[PDB]
Amino acid sequence: TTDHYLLRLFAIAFTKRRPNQIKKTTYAQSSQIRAIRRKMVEIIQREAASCTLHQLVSKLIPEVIGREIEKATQGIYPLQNVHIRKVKLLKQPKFDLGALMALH
Amino acid sequence: DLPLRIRHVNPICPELRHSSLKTPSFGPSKSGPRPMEVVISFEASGKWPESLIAIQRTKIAFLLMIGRLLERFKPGEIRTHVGLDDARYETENLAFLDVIYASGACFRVRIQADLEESLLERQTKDKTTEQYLRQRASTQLASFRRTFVHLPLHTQYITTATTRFPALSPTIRLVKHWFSVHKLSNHFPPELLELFVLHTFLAPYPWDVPSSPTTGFLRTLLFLARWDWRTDPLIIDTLDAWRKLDPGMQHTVLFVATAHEQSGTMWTSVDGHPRPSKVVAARMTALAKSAARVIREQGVDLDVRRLFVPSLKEYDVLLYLNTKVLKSALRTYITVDPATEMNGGKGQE
Amino acid sequence: KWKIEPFLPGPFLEESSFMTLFPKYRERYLKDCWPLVTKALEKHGIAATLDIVEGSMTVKTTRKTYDPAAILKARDLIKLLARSVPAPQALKILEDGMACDIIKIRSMVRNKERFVKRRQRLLGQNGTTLKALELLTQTYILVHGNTVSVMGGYKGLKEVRRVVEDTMNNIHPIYLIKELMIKRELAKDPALAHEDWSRYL
Amino acid sequence: AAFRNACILGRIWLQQRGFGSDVSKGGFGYFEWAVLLALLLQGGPADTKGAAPLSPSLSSTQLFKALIQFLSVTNFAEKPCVLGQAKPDLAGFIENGPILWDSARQLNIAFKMGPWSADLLHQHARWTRKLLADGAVDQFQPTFILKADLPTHTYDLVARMDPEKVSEAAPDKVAHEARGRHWQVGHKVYRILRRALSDKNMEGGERARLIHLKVSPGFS
Amino acid sequence: LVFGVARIFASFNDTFVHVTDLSGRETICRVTGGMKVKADRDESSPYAAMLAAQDVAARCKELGITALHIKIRATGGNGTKTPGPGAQSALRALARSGMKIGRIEDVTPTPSDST
RNA sequence: GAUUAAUAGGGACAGUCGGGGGCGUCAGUAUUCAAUUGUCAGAGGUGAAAUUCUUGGAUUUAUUGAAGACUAACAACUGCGAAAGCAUUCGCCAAGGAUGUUUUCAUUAAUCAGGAACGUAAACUAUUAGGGAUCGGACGGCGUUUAUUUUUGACCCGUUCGGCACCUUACGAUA
Repeated sequence: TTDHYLLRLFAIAFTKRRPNQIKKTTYAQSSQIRAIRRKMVEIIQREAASCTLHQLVSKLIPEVIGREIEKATQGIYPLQNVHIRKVKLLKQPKFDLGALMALH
Repeated sequence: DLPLRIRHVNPICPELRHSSLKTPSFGPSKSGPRPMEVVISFEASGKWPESLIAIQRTKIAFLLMIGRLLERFKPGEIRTHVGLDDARYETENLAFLDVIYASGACFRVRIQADLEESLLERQTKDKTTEQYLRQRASTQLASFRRTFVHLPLHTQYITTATTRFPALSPTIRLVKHWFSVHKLSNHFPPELLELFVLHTFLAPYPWDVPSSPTTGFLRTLLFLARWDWRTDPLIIDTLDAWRKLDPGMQHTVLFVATAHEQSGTMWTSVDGHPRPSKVVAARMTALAKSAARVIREQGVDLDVRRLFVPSLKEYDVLLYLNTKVLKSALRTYITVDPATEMNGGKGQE
Repeated sequence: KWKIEPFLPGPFLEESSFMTLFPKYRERYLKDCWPLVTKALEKHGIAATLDIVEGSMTVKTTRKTYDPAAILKARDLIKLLARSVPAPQALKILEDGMACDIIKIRSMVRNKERFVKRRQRLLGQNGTTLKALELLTQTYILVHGNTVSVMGGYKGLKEVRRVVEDTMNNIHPIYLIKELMIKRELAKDPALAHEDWSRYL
Repeated sequence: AAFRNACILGRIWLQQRGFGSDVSKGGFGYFEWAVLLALLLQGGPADTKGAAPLSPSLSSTQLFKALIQFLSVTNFAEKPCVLGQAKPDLAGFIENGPILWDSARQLNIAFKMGPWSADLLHQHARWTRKLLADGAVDQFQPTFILKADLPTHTYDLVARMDPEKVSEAAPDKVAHEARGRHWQVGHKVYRILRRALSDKNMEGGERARLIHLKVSPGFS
Repeated sequence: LVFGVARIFASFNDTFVHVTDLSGRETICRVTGGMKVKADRDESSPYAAMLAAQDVAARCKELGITALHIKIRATGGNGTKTPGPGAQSALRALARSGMKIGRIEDVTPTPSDST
């Protein structure tokens, strides 16, 4: 983030079974999976690199990221549900009571 | 809950980065920095249109439905409205959700989408047959690039720096008040001013980090008095084409570059300062040289009010204005406390 | 010391709820075996809904649920109903002394044809070794693809765990059934109640 | 070979630093830089090794930056008051007591050094060590100017100590005359202002309201 | 209602009724299963879990928290991933003696690949 | 002076396809070991026990760090490789399959003596004639969803090659 917090985002995304279909397996091809994962990492990088941590949590709460991944991956293969399953803060290099009290 | 899920809400304010000239109190709708600009990004969609007026009317449609939910719900002590903008020229369709909280905080709300920058690049690219629109189209694209895109990372970096540098906030307030009494802040954008005061805190050589607001203010005025802007650009830690194409500096005087902004032009040349010998910029370096000269010749005493009284010399026409105000206006509803007419200004009257 | 009494008599503040997801071939069978499930879960106090559109079984604790372990019973019940245990057995987990277990056996054999041979060796000729294991261990064993789903008392869960690992590790289940029959014969008389029984197996 | 040019750079360093050989400014001047360069060329680390960027065949850049680094970390600016001392050839770091010492002549060189100017020399040395370790921005022309001694909170004090029994709160007696060489009032206001401005947290973390202090006797 | 977090480690050999604060750091009161039963055979039994849950609920009602969030686990590395009888019996006795239950979760260590 | 261009070959190009291979890299838990706290009487095994660890605090609770291993669920009446075998992401390196082409030399080929490269177990056992599935191309299209409208992809359908496997029938057989 812009406040120099490094963090890992783990996103999960299940494939959409299209209504009015007859075939039982909704398998995406492997190249299609690689394209989906490329668009997923592109979306989460482009929409998590610009904001601070408080705006990132405010976007994580109503799941705007998974909604935009669902909206932008449906030209490659439609996805049943995209969630971000883990956020892990690795290093926080600052202790600042100014922003930490501007939160509270 | 919306048809398009929220993704990012980033206020871009000097009230976030602790550099509004007046520190906020509850209420003051008169005040300049009171409507607090906030950029907002939705999730990605392909259903935004492909023209400027249409995308902006879709934007105010989303602002209208946000304001409709806000006026419906039980926090409706919050009041809101939608209002136009002119600061981006030629985009007459820019509107905001301006929202007042019960504790008097006013917030300017604007939506960002992914196709605006590409559309303004389209406007820079097209109309090639006219052959004179590209410079002012670049001005509009980079004014957008100021107010919408770079201000988020800007307030993030100044917010993460202002805790480690604590006198920086009254120092930018004092240098900005000096620019206010010397009539320079209307052509000078504020981000250039915050970077200008920020050089003395983050590149403090050969002095210490300023542990006093007056120390930081004096270091800013002497760095301006010793800054020869011809040969020296200001590179801060929070080029070789422009002095070739502009050797007399008729277009740009200040070059303030960062790892944020590596072009050095976004807060100086984009605004379009008039810059010959007899204008705002050379007048600014002349006032700072006069400040350093007075603080050399007479010292530091109660006659430091010469730095805060303007000279009003070397101006062609001078026009004095008075506005239809009562006594103690505007100050008492700005929340600033001069003017002893407002009795009890030392208390919560 | 081991018997468990049925619950005689609001113990839930946050209204708990669980979900599991099933495919379509199970959606048919669940759609026409569901009223038994929701009847017994209404007798336990937990609302159970089925969603053929998304393919999801949900349980949720109502206002008048009093047994707090009932939500764990219901979560295991919908797990087994998703994993295609038949419906009276999945409802038989709702008794007090029963518990289920899933044994992942695909990690135990590197080869494929050897794994198929050893799984069919676990299943036996005409299912006779499997129902012999079910009799000797008082369990319900379902050799389910790459896993093995067992139900019953906790003692039987432990013995079928040992037998399934030893069957995958090339010890024969007929040998293990002979071992269990010897252990049953030795535990019948308590004259040999505490000795080391390794001198007999 | 480059001893002369290294002393030249040290004199330029000190004349912009405001320090000199005078007793009223700390006594660290050209002579103290020169004897420091001699002691560091003939030793200085804790196991009495000849110091690594201080061999006699090196350039004035290396001699100057190594005197900067040793004044910035080892035992020569703030550590020769509290945590360490030096000895002459073969020169060695000793982790006890304050002096810049010569046992062959029984003279301490830093007798003119107050702890205030010592700590000022250490923040200057640490800053110049960072400046010489900087590899992107050119750093010859920044030479430190001393707003630590002249800030905007420069407090002007007019004190008449006449007569001394009724115009000074502490007695100027025979032992104070034997100890101090007419800078007794200055060292007094130094210790008084440090004890005034020093806090003390419960968890052992020492914090003060100030980092550095200077008392200049104006019009001396 | 002060929510304390009850870790119930229900294995096949012994059950651990453990009560911590919301942090996980400061143990309030724990009673293992085997300290209430004289027999190591019957250490993991519903009677043992009932006695342990009654003692833990008595101590935590003397301290006055009267509300728990319950996290149930078992031996999960190469173990069974199913709780023993201690989980059901301890939760039954725990909410049968006071103790408005909050959020129930089965936090078993599930390996992504163990052996 | 030089045939059919084979319903046999080998090659070229294009979009591709694959849990095929090598090298690096990125993660994920779990286990063990160690440290920091809250501990405060057993813990561990077993059908019961015992050996063992346990007021210098075991097992447990929380947080970090290291090491080695492996890649759950997805995971299949599937995919790839000649075989053993092959499942974390990304990058690089060659190779291979099928399809399509408005691609070339025209018997180059088939089969294996000799030889050459890769390497604790067992234990119940010229068509058949199509159809339903399946995946890899290529083509076609009434249409739903991408799509703010064109791409393009997902779903449905038909044609066509190619391939793992099911059932029926044998076209028969035969030890």
